[PDB]
Amino acid sequence: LCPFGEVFNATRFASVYAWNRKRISNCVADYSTFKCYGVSPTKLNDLCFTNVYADSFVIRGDEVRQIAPGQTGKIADYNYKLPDDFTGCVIAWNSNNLDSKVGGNYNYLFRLFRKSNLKPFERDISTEIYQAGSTPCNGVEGFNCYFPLQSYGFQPTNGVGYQPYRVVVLSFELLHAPATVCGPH
Amino acid sequence: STTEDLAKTFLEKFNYEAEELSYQNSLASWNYNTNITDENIQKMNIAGAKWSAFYEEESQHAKTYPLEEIQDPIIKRQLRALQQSGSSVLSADKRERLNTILNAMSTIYSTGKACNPNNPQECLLLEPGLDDIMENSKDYNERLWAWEGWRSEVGKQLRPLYEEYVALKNEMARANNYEDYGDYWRGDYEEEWADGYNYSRNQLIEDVEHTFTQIKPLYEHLHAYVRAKLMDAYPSRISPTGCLPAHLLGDMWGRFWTNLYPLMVPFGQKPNIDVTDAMVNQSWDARRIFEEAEKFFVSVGLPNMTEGFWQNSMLTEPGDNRKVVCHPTAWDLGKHDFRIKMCTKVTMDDFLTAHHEMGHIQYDMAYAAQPFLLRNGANEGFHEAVGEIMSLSAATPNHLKNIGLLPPDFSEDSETDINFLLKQALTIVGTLPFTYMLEKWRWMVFKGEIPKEQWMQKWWEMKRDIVGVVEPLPHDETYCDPAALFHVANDYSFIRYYTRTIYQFQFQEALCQIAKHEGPLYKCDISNSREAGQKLHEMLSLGRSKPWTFALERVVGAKTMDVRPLLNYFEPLFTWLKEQNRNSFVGWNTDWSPYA
Ligand SMILES: *[C@@H]1O[C@H](CO)[C@@H](O[C@@H]2O[C@H](CO)[C@@H](O)[C@H](O)[C@H]2NC(C)=O)[C@H](O)[C@H]1NC(C)=O
Ligand SMILES: *[C@@H]1O[C@H](CO[C@@H]2O[C@@H](C)[C@@H](O)[C@@H](O)[C@@H]2O)[C@@H](O)[C@H](O)[C@H]1NC(C)=O
Ligand SMILES: *[C@@H]1O[C@H](CO)[C@@H](O)[C@H](O)[C@H]1NC(C)=O
Ligand SMILES: *[C@@H]1O[C@H](CO)[C@@H](O)[C@H](O)[C@H]1NC(C)=O
Repeated sequence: LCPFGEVFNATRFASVYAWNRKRISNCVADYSTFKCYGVSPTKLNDLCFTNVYADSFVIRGDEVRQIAPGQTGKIADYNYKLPDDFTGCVIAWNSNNLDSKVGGNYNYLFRLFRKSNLKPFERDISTEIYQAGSTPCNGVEGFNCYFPLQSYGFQPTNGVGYQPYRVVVLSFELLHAPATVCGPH
Repeated sequence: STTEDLAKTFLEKFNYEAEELSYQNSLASWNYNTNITDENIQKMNIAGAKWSAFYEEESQHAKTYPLEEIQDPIIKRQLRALQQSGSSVLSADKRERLNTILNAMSTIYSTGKACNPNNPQECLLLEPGLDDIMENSKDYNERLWAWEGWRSEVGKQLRPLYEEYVALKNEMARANNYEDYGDYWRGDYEEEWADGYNYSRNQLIEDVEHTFTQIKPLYEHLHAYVRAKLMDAYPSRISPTGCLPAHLLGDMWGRFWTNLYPLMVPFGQKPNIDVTDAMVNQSWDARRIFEEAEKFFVSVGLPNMTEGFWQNSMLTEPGDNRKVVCHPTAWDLGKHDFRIKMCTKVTMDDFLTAHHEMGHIQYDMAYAAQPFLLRNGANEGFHEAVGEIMSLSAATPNHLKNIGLLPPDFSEDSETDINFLLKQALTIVGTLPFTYMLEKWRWMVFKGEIPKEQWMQKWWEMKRDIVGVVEPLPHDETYCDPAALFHVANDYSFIRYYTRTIYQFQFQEALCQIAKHEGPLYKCDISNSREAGQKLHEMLSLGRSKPWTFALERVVGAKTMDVRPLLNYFEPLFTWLKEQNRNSFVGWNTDWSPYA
């Protein structure tokens, strides 16, 4: 009953800086890396949760290491942070056949500069010119002033760490509200 | 907020754009070398011009973060490379004039031809035509027209050009605070680093010269031995205490004595080890060779080739419509995209080449995590040295046993070893005096030590004195013979060929120690010594991030160029030559001339 297909098998994923969130509510869920932190995946079909959040974006193979609690990097510092007490799973897979192309595909962006690090589960989609120096930009790139977003550039020939990876981050929520997501029991 | 902050973030953004534009250049260039079409030449030019435009533009921006103000030496080495400058500091007229000159020279070298004074319609390019004469002829007079003709036709053209080329390069070099063009070039070995990993531009002269005097004995006895045999080759043409006629030396310059071998083979009835026929009988194909080269590297603990390396490489001449460039090369296109292009044949020679070229790829993989500007060998000499170490161990009979190209009961024949070490010296030590003498001449010309009116005079004084080689015909200042060699006419430093040779045996001696090898230094096979590969990798992965002096120390234990390992490698031949020369002269006159 749960719409996991339209988040996993989605045709276009979002850019990590503008990462997507899908609330999963009131259904049954029937569940390359797959890394869980607060919970045993083998016991997932047995459990019950009030809500399940499914976060998705694309990322470099290099950077799949950063979607984990207590990590630092351009991706964890400036695009998608998980809290030190994260309770959920990070599913990642290689999407070279899908998200790269012979001329280069440049529709995937990540934020390269920011004046401070994101709080956990914060999202920032602002595109304000980043003033690295004392003298202010005036919307004008260059002279110690930078467009905050940076394009990826996935070609099929890149090495693995430069290739595109699709990520899904499942958070599991237990409130005193009635649980509404389960498997067999 | 500090200037190192600005530099770090400027470089952070440059790294992304640079990695991308440079990857497009690598890809377009690769597309050409594996599919020569006029369309592809266009895409190659268009992309390469975009990359160099981007780089010079960004090199000016990098200059707004003064090096003095940066502390972190990894940022500092990045900026030094980006803001390294030349030729832009000239006027726009002289900058344009310089490029007109470098371009004139480079194309009259690849298109000038020289005609046989007895068959006027036989006019031969260097590139297929004179080269075939200088590498395969045994006729004194045939070799002489070719040698002299190319230096009177193509050489004399370059003389006024080379003259003006020297003036402009020196103006450029002093405009960038160097002493002369040479001092500029020796900057490629400079290092600005604390606690004695520094290395001054003048030390390169000091070290090249000091290492060279240690070479002179081995070179003297190699020289005496070939002079003896060549006397037999060309009777009544060569003095027994004299120098060597330059046109008899095996290529167009005497850069490599290697084609002289079949005239001077020490033990004629022990034919050199050739595992070609073994390979053909075991039905090996090109894929098998490269798999085997991959196996060799895993055995010392290095990685497998990436999965992309196997999809994207071009390991054979495509044999369909396509036209390609067959010269073996090992590409680091960027973005962990590693490939080899090679027109592999099932031969023992191409077997070793695949090892040599896969060694380049191992170096490239090893430093791929360094910042973009630091992804190179520790200096200009390191990459080939590393490549050649691999070719050495894979040629040994021991390794050839363990992979079953040599029967298990095979026994090495010490006479066959002397044959192999001679052919090795004809190439390796033969070129060292040639190389040192060339760059010394070039370096002196740039310093102003040799006037224009003595250019060719001091050239041959140095050919006679240092190389033991004498010009067969008299050349006045109308000639420009040093430019009749590619690297001079195409404005490339030449000293790397000397330093990388000395580095190579420093690396091999250090690794065979670690591999607890038994006998003499040849016959060593670092195969299956993960300790040795790991010491290698600890330096390979440095890139240019540490000074090369530190990088050399990481493998061998000293921060210095050292030629004793090269001498050690050749010690067996060295003592054999000595005994071979009991009744030969050793050294040379410098007064004898074929024409005198
Ligand atoms: C290098 O690659 C080879 C194969 O390409 C690895 O050898 C194994 O080969 C068999 C069949 O040839 C495969 O089924 C295995 O999956 C391969 N892997 C392993 C780990 O055995 C070889 O191991 C690779 N070496 C390294 C260090 O990864
Ligand atoms: C390395 O440096 C030694 C010390 O010389 C002083 O420090 C260097 C960094 C220079 O700036 C110099 O002007 C100073 O007087 C030298 O004595 C030594 O020869 C150097 N070694 C090499 C290989 O260059
Ligand atoms: C869609 O998602 C499920 C997850 O279990 C998977 O088994 C399936 O193969 C995916 N793709 C398609 C094309 O159905
Ligand atoms: C080679 O070049 C032509 C045109 O330049 C192109 O059509 C072709 O696809 C290229 N590649 C191969 C593998 O032939």
